[PDB]
Amino acid sequence: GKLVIWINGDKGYNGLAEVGKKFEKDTGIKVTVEHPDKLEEKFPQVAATGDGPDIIFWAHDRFGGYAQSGLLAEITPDKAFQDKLYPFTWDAVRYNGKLIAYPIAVEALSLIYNKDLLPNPPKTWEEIPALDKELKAKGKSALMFNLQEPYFTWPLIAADGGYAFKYENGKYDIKDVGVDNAGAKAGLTFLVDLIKNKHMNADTDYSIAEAAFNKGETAMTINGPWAWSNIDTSKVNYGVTVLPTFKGQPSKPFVGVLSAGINAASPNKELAKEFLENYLLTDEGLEAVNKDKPLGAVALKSYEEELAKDPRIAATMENAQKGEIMPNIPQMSAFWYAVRTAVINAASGRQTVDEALKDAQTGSELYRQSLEIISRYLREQATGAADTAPMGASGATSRKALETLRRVGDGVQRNHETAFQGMLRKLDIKNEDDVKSLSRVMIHVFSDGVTNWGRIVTLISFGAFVAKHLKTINQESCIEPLAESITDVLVRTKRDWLVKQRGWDGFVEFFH
Ligand SMILES: OC[C@H]1O[C@H](O[C@H]2[C@H](O)[C@@H](O)[C@@H](O)O[C@@H]2CO)[C@H](O)[C@@H](O)[C@@H]1O
Repeated sequence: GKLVIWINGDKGYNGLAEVGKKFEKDTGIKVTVEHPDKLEEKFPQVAATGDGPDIIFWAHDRFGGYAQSGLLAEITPDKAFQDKLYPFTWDAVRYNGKLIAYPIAVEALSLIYNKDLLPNPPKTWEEIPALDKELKAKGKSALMFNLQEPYFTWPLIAADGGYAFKYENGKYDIKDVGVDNAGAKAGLTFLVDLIKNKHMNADTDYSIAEAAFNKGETAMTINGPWAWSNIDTSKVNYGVTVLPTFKGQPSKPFVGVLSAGINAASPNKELAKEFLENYLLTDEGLEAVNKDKPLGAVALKSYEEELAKDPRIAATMENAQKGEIMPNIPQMSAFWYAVRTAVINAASGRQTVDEALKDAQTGSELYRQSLEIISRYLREQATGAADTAPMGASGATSRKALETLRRVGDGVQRNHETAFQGMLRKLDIKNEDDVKSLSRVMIHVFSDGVTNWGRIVTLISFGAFVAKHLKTINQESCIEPLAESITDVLVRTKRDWLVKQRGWDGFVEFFH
């Protein structure tokens, strides 16, 4: 047995390695803390084939997409163990009724300022530009933060009223997507104004900013608790405080809760359980990681009660209280691409903020209408009857793509019925992981091949043959998770092709 733990390079990995070394001394078992590049991207590729780490570490927002793929194993955390962590932290790691990952710590962006340069932090975002005038006079910069990640810019975009998905009575509504509304256009406009008014360069990354503030070159930065240790080490006189206001209202950061999930493919499930509950999630386990790089408002009540007495944590918690817990819906991986692209094209000057935000909002519309078209076809091909409920935006286009899918998709199923049958029988998809396995196989078979409407219809028709065969054994709960993945490989990995082919209109045009 062994334990391979993947965790982001910005988190305390040497501290976690000390926790695994402490576990190593009591079990023999080697714990290996690797911190790979583009972790949120690499984990899904490897763990789909069943080649990942035993324990994965990321903010909860990506775990809901991992669970739909079946890249995660369900955790069995005893009734007594759950009472040791905060109820809201367990809620962040709950997907479709099931706890999929372990809550570690609540993370939220706070404003970090140098007390020597600024005796006080500015109450508003609108007073940061004129501060730069008086700070440049002394050879300095007023504010520098990561402009590459939309996580760092979201609190300004969300302050006046921008949002990912609205929380309609215990659920997210993918029809109500506010990345285009006036509050987002106003927030992002102020950021673009700072680059137009030379107050900020539209190329500052995590390292540029961490160097600048910690060297004493910039007056304030934006960051999470993980960055505290490097400021502490730089000996800079700093204060962590509430984020400034935009247009009178607070900056609402997206609030992530660092989670610890176990690969479903992994053969060290019970080993990861003892490691996570009995070793890591204890005051001494979290104090070891926290000593390397601060976690934030930790899930563990025992250690959080102590940690609460730190005004840096109180600022973090007040900022978390003024922001929102990020959704864990599968669309989130795709949502972030759309939004990173928008923040990067607005700052880079490649686009107007109305355009950059539109192509981003449009990206969610392609995801919604696509999940609607695909799932409708697939569900009606198992029941044998149409759904009569409305579809919203681009309704007549989605209506025609369905009557186009029924004609062309049933032609593919008919003309290739002999072949589809052999493929479905040569797989023995009996249980849910076997079905989710297929989801990934067709996802990568289509992708590692040419992108055209022919192959799209083929991939969807096979999905409808599968939806018919799922129904046969009553475990037809995988139809929508299958329909949402075919949407993902399409609007996520082939976004540009679909947009170049005039969306679903080009498909209805294609076959006539
Ligand atoms: O910026 C988009 C990005 O935001 C979040 O990632 C944060 C993460 O939560 C922090 O712990 C830290 O690692 O910084 C990241 C931003 O660089 C989402 O979790 C992530 O999925 C998303 O792509």
